Amino acid sequence: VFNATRFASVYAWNRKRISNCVADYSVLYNSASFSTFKCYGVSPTKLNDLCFTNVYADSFVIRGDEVRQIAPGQTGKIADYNYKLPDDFTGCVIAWNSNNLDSKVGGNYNYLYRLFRKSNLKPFERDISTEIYQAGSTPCNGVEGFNCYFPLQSYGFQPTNGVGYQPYRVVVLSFELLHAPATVCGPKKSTNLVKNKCVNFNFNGLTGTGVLTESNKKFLPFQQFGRDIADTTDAVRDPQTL
Amino acid sequence: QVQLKQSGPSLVQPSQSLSITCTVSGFSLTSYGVHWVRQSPGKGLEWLGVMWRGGNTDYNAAFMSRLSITKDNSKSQVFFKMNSLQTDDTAIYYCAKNGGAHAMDFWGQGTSVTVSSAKTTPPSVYPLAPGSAAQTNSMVTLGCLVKGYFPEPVTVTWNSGSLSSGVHTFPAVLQSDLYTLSSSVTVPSSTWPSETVTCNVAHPASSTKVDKKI
Amino acid sequence: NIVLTQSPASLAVSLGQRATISCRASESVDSYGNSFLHWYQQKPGQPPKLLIYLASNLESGVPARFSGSGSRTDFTLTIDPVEADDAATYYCQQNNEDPFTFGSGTKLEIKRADAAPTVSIFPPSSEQLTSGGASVVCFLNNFYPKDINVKWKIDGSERQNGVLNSWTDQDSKDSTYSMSSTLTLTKDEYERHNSYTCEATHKTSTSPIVKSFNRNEC
Repeated sequence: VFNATRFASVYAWNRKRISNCVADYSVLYNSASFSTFKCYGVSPTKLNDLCFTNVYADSFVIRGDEVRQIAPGQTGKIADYNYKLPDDFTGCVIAWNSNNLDSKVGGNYNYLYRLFRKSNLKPFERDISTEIYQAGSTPCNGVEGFNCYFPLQSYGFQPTNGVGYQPYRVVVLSFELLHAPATVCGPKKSTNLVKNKCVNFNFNGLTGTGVLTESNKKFLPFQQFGRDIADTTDAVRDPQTL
Repeated sequence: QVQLKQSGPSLVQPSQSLSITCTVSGFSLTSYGVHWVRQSPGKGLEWLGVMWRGGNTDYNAAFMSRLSITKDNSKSQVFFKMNSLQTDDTAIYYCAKNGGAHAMDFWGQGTSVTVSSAKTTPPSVYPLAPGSAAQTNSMVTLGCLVKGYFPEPVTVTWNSGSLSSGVHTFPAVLQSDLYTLSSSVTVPSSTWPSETVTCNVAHPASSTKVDKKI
Repeated sequence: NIVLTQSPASLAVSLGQRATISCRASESVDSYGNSFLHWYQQKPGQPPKLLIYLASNLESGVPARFSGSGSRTDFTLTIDPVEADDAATYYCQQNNEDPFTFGSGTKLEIKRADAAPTVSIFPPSSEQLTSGGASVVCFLNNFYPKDINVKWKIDGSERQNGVLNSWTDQDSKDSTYSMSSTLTLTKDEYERHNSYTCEATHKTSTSPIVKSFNRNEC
């Protein structure tokens, strides 16, 4: 998503459903490639030690001064009628500059944003409807005009404008936890394996304390640890080396 | 990316009809509505009408019974049909790109429309040259006065675009069926009679080229 | 008909200050959540452009110095800070009711330091007198403010019949004013007197500017 071709609008975003994988969130904060890296509620270093059920990456492009409006508890036209954030938003909002990638010569006016709607949208709800509602008491009933405002408007993405109007690729990371088992977790940082020493061990399946040494036991390929007659961890299999 | 230039009207007689063609290019005409205004018809900015997104038309109170807007989606051009033209319709027309909440975001170049009973007049080119013993006060100017041309516009240059640093373009003075164009270019003291300077004056409205040396 | 009373007609705001331009409207209000209008800026030598729509958002092509707010009837445009490219007229357009006309126009002028105009006047050459006419133009450039009384004064008698002044507003590049005073006369009027005096009265120069030439300078 960071190296994608081109993002969509702020109301018709391509929600990439992330599942059945692992992702290091602490390496993205120190990657020195993002212009804005600020999470809300949950630290990105704590995301590697926590699992989530479904992860949604809402990718859209806004202007330079609109990065403060993509936050829980803020106002704005894009925050109410385009991308509604909940009051308990525990995700993360990242951004980086894309003025030399998404802009065009003379101005990229393909990105749209909704100005108004009949009602406020739900949090994490995508609406691609283009219904036109009148402003005054006289409806236009189709073709706009005579006090009939168009709900959309073209974004102005020029290569020579100020920093507040440059295109900025913003990917909002949505996190949730339900009764379903989790699919997205963080990668456990591995260390060197030391044998023939009274030290601790912490594998992917079970941890404990004891000296690990080679023997003649052979485990099944779908097992990671074992128990004796007294129900005590007496033998373990290394996850990296078989 | 926004092209809203105009061409076609050069010199119109009163009590006649002519349609102003504003060529729309670079963006979708079927998703926006082209507006129409005038540039300084005696007073300030005046608004004429607004073409819908392929629907009906709206006009002003003083511009409904005489003006009409025709939108052609096939040729990507919006026509501005004018009926019963008088001397009060002498202004520079513009086309505008529609915004979200009925706003006029982007603008065009337009053309100069002049309606008068008098015929066209060739310009009387007279360059403004200093004397042999003329003095100055820390600044030497240079210009060529184009007075008595009809209609607008007139492009004034010096040696096919040699002087470009301190060129000051004066606006056209609206007179009785005439126009006056002044000019002032900051030049060094060795410009006359040392440097051979020739002010070229071109009148594309009447196709008359009268060039006079400094 | 909606009469958009725009006040004031002119302003003198220097650099780094805040300009206040009012705009009064009556109909209509309560579009979807607001009742604001649009703001524009028209230069005397450039077509206009949109500054800020609905007084609460941003628009590309213009810097973020333009903002403002207002009530359901009165509206305020905030130009903060005023740079060297804001010397232009301003308008407000009604969007809630037909006709969607503009205002009267507030001519914002940049309050700069006063300066005296140049002292120059160019007589026509000998080749220009062969056609029969004569074009004497007195040059008065790089001055401030625009309050200047130019009057052609021939030494024989005053002539204010075939004169014409080209009053230009404050340019976008040049912060000072530039006006060209013209004089239309024949060859017999040019060969009448030997010297011709260009008189000008300025706010900074209280003394009348005197600059003459000779008819033999050809």
